[PDB]
Amino acid sequence: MKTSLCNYSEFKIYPARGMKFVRGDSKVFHFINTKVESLFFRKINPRDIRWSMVYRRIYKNTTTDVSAK
Amino acid sequence: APLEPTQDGSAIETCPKGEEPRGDEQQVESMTPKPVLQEENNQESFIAFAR
Amino acid sequence: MSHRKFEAPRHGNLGFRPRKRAARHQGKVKSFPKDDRTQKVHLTAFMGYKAGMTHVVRDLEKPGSKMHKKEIVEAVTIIECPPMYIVGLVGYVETAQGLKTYKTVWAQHLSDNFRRRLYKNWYKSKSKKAFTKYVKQYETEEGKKSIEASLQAIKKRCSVVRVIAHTQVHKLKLTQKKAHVLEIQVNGGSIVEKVNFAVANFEKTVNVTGVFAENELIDVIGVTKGKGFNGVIKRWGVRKLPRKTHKGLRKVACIGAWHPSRVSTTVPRAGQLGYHHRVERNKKIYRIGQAQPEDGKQISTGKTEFDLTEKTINPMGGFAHYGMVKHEFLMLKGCVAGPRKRALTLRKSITTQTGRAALEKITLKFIDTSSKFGHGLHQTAEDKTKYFGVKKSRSTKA
Amino acid sequence: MSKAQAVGSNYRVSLGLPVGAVMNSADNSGAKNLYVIAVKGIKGRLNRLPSAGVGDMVMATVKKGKPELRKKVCTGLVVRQRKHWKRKDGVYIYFEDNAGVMCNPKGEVKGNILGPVAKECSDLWPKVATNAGTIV
Amino acid sequence: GKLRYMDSREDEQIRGITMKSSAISLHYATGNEEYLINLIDSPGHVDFSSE
RNA sequence: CGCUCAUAGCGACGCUGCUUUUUGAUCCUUCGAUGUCGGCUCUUCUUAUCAUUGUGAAGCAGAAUUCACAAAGUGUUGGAUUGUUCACCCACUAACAAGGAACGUGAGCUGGGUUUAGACCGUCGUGAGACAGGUUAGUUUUACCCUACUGUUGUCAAUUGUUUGCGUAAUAGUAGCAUGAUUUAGUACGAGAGGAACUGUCAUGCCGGAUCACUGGUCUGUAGGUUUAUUUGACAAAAUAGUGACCUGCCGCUACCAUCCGUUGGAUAAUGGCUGAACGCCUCUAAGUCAGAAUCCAUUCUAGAAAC
RNA sequence: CUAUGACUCUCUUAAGGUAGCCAAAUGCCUCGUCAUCUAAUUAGUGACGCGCAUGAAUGGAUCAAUGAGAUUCCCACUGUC
RNA sequence: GACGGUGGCCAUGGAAGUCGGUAUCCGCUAAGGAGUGUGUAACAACUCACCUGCCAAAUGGACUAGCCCUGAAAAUGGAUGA
Repeated sequence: MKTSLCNYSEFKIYPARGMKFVRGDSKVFHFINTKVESLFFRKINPRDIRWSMVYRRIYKNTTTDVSAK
Repeated sequence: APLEPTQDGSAIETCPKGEEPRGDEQQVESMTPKPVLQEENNQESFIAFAR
Repeated sequence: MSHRKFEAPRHGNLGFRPRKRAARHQGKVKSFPKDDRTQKVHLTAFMGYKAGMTHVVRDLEKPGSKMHKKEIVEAVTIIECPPMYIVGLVGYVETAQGLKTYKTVWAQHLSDNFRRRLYKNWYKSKSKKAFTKYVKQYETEEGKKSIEASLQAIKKRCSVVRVIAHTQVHKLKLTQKKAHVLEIQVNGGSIVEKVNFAVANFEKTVNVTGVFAENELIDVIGVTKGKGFNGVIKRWGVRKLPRKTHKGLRKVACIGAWHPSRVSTTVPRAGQLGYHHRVERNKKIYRIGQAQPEDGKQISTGKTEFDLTEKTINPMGGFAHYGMVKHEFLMLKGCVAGPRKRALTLRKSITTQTGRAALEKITLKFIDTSSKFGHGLHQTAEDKTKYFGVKKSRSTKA
Repeated sequence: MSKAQAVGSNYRVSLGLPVGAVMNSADNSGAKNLYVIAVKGIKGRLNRLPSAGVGDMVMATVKKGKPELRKKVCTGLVVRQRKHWKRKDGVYIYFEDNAGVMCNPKGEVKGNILGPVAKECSDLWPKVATNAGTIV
Repeated sequence: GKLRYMDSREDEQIRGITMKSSAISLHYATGNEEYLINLIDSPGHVDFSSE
């Protein structure tokens, strides 16, 4: 195996575990989580959960930097 | 021609135009050589064997 | 009526038909091979301990296949394999009825196994002074005379002998309040030779390196998981209450016919789910490890590529209920009887076999570290996460 | 029929659905649908569908397509199972939606295979491999 | 080689018909002359006939 | 009949049988009520063996059949139509063989039929009404008892030390079965067309035992978020909505909806011989004995005896 | 008789099934025949109809609207399987 | 050892004892059917019928009926009562 981006996430594949997807267009889509897959199928950057750290930053209490917008 | 036979391989990366990869497998038997000059346009049968 | 199909196998093997709660919470032994090889260093049987499973990629060696060498993930079972101390010998005698334990011959070496075969003597279910030495522990200096006397006897008496072995686990985190004794029938060489070997062993405490190889087919014995009072729909491979309109929860429907006019022994029926022994045969094993403590702690796989950057193999954290590795290990090819506070009495196969992919020596690549929500891939993912931030993720949960 | 697998059978069975599942024809011939009758090699047991191949040959029919191709059974070839699987590898191929093609009883696909084709299928049936530029 | 219809077999050698109607363009520009050989494969028929 | 040729394979006219899986004959048991038929479910059983294995025949060159034996160890399917067995097509397959077991199985099922009350049609009947004539709607009750069985406590009080280790293994049960591709080999075989095997190799079907490294499944982890309505003056943080809904989702349990694992010795059967008489020869047999099945029994595996 | 039986002749019990309609909830034979619908249909539907034993207020024929009505077929949110 | 007239006559290039058919007779001998089969394109060759050598005293058929076997398969395990 080898490390690879999941094509809808900064979180890369641990060369071991996760899923794959082809689609009608014929494309590589490796995945790890089902949440990621769901997100892909929606087409949105993560916005119903704290797990991805995109959300903790923009909420504050972790990443105390940009704060207000 | 339809793009992406391999997935994360060196087929789409090279994209051969009859260079190094396709030079092989042309000595034991030529793969897809167009042996009898096939029908490009539609059939109009005037074939005969004879002497 | 014909049947009318064909198949109806007895859903389930009849071969385990009593399906009780198996007594011995270590893989009880009742079976070993036989030999007279000059190599008598083999003992037959170890006993390790399951503390979870992980997975591994290894390029496989089986030409004739669709690809002769190719990466493939295989699951893999890892077991803490502590030291087998051998507190005594037990001889035997050949006879009509079977064999017999005339009486044991224990040397000295350790006495921790003792305060496990204990705290149960006299009124109020239990006490903490010994009332009995009445089937138990001898002396030390005035013990070896007995051995000398009786060694000669067992030297002569050709019936086979096994070693009174036991693992150490209070040296693991588990703190087992049960006594963890085990026989290991010594094989190969002369009877006399065997007894001498046994005697020698009392002076020492063996480990699994001497018993098995990195590439060696075991027959694991354990106790499966005891899943509770449970139903026939779930205890056997029976198809359920045909409809929603039907009137049962927990049924077969027919249970034996007017036929011989009492119910048959063999008919699918609910009871309790297999907490039996069983003997999973020919687990090839991929590696014996070196023991963690006092260096070897940061060394479970060696070089980068083909063993990869250094690590411990273990699954991280203390676990909300479970165990974490601290000793040498065995990488058995996938699965074993029971869960993770459970004794895998090991023994080499009875009919050791050549075949093909029974012996094929084998090499590895990437190896997992478990739980995805909370952690990632051991040391590398530790680093990256940390870099990303220490407020977000680092990957250590006590 | 046919039969030619493989070497191996490219390992375990997986399906998108057994008997009574539509998958697209993915074929230049004017079959527009493929509906399963049953699958070849399924010996089967008491109450169990004859279940879809991973890349294996099936008794099928043109339910909605050309009327000439409509009715009359047809040996086919499954190409992509919506419902997923692990391979001897540690990957989980999974697809948009089920698909196959109508074929000859020596396995051969008629025109050219549309879209993506799992490599196992290709391995199984050399004609399939020949007649496509997507084998993923 | 072995293009434009010509199926070689050991069965035939052993003893086997496997008849076929084919032709390969086999001219030779050897030396200073032409040689109209041409691989005639007449299938014929196993019994006596007009065929 | 079968070119030839009674018995390879059939076998007229005729005779002897078995069988209780057809239905009748019967009315011995039950009318102070055995719950009628079918289908689902499930065990076990019989062989009259469909496949399988080992064999013997052929009108057996090969493949393909056909016939015989041993043999019930293991397998014997998915549908369409019908109340339905029976039936009747499609479809795979190694084969889709026959049956039994109160016409196995209604305190296991639905009730599709049949068997009541309501009705409809037809026919019959002056009519009340009849119809193995159709049609349509028409409560499937009770186990808390005895046993048998599943699993579990308890006892083992003469399983002998006020008691407890580690063992033994009698007895019982027992499991793996089968296919495909490939090699063999386009070789043998065969005029040709076609077209094999012993062995090896890699996989699958079903089955059996585990497991959860992976993935999928689920959620009272009410673990986090999103949102509705409401309430707590607002913000906030909470509640009610009997888990408010929704998206994620851990541990856990689990899916040929994932993974790993299921051996080898003797004893025989048919059958093929060997020496070899009865019967100077001759004969697989009488004495004697060689090979030899999915068989038998052990090995391995589950339980562990008022057994040690 | 080329014939479905228009038409004639006769017999009883007076008349002798007209228009319609149908293997219909009415048809035993019967899974009727032909046709379609299906991969496959004793199911349905169109047609045929010397109709066991249809049929004109015993009411015949059709049909919009309606129906916890009976049957089928297709799409129909796939734990019935 | 198992000969001759002789390839008897037919059919038939040929089928000579023997695809197949018919008549089926005699010579010489202890002994040999115009021939039981195998075989040969067909002849032959072998084998039989038929005769003698040796071994050295019993042998051959055909039925009859006593026990045993074959026939002789069905369904929970299994009954000369054990």
